[PDB]
Parts: sequence; C-alpha cells; structure tokens
Amino acid sequence: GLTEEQRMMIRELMDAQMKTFDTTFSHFKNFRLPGVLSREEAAKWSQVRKDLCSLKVSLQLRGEDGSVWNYKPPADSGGKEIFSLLPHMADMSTYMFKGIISFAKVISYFRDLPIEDQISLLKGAAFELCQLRFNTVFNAETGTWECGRLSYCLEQQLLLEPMLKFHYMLKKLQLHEEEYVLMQAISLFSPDRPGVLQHRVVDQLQEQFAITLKSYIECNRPQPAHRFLFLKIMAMLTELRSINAQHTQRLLRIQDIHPFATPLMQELFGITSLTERHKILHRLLQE
Repeated sequence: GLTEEQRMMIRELMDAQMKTFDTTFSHFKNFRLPGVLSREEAAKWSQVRKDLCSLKVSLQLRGEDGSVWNYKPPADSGGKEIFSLLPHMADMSTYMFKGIISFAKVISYFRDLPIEDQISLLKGAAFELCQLRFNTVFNAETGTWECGRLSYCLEQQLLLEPMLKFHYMLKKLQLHEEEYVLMQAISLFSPDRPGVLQHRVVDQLQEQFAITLKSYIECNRPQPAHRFLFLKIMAMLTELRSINAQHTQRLLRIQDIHPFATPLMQELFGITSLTERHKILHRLLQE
C-alpha cells in the first residue's frame, strides 16, 4: 500500500490538476484563427519548411448550434502560407502554459522553492507538461486531439515524427489520471534544468514523486502484467525531454524568420536578473 504521505502527495497533485486543467477547453476563448487570406536566408527557410511539415493538422470548430467549421491548411507553395496556423497555435500554447503555471503554483513542494527555481523549472518543463496534458485528449484511433469544441486532426510515416510517436506510445500505456499527474510532477521537478540552484532539494522531491508513482503502480495494478510499467513511463519521460529540446530548436528557427511567439512564450523559450528577464512568469507566480 501507499504511505499516508504518498497518498497525500497524490491528493495534492490531483487537486492541482482538477483546479487548473480545463479538460473541455471551455475557457479557451478569443483565440486567433487562420484568415480568409538569400543564400543563408534560403537555407533558414528550407529548414523551417521541414520543421512545419511534420506536425500538420486540420482544425475543426464545433458550434453550440450544431454547426461545424473545418479548416484544411494550404499545401507548401512559395512560402508564407505555411505559417497560417501559427497565431492560433501560439494562443492555444499560451493558454495551456498558463494552466501549467497555475498547476505548479498550487503545489506546496513547488511553492516552497525560491522564486528563481520556480521560474527555471517551469521554463524547462512547460512544453513537457503541456504535451502530457494533450495526451489525455489524444484519440489514437482518429489521430485527433479532442479539445472541447476544437479538434486538431493529423493531416507508419507519422510514427517517424518523434512527437507523434510519443503520443501514440504514451496513449497505448492506458495510464490512470493519477499516473499522468505523477508524470507531470516528475517532469516538473527535474533537478537538471538549466539555471536550477537548489539541485539537491529538487532531485529529492523528484525521487519522492518517482517512488510514489512506482508504489502506486505496484499497489494498484495487477502483478506481473505491469511489472515494467514504471520503467516504460520513465523511458517516455526521457524521450519527452529529448522531444522538448528538439521542439525548442524548431520554435527558435521559426521565430527567427517569422515571429509569432506570445510575450509569455518569449519568456518561456528565451526570446527577447532571472526574475527581470521573466517578468510575466514572475507576476504569474506571484499572484
């Protein structure tokens, strides 16, 4: 069984997730939508075109009245059209990042850290926590992320893209809500994020969440069958960390030639003292 402490750790994470994860995206509003519309630089563009190809989705918006708007992105032609969904995706990402910041803030263990460590951990884990939450709304039979009234439908070859293969593989583990949130806590309290100062304290907090998850699995899942479920989860978190680094690099390349990041995204991703370089994040953690 779980110790009283492990049970309480899970309760706090579950309370934090229930208060800050808008699972139906009911409060995601006022977002932008695609509208009715040289040697070195050429290289930059070429790498970017590749960057965008992989994650191509159509967008579906279901109205209250029963109507449906569907958006099929353009094929890659000359150029600029390839960025048509960027403003929308920047709004969705920003909305998800705010929910991830709120999550962390409700956690005692996280609040007890020095503000600059709170900042450093959130910058290092934001994308990872967003992907873990998006996996819960991922429909693997249709290749769709079902976000309330919004849906993003992917447009063997897919498995080639590390982010898609991650969603398929994680979904197949059929995790419990508790296991997802513990995964979120482990990613969040990663002692090795750039700029972390209380490395030892974070490292120990991470080990506690990892032990709680290992014990949750031993106690709540049928024996032999789920013998290596904890290790498969840890492998998925290692892979997610690699996808996060690949993502940041892709984001920076795109931003370089076609700015689209929101102010909060700029802070999270390093786009243009640690509290002075992250005033928005600081204010969000301060309130």
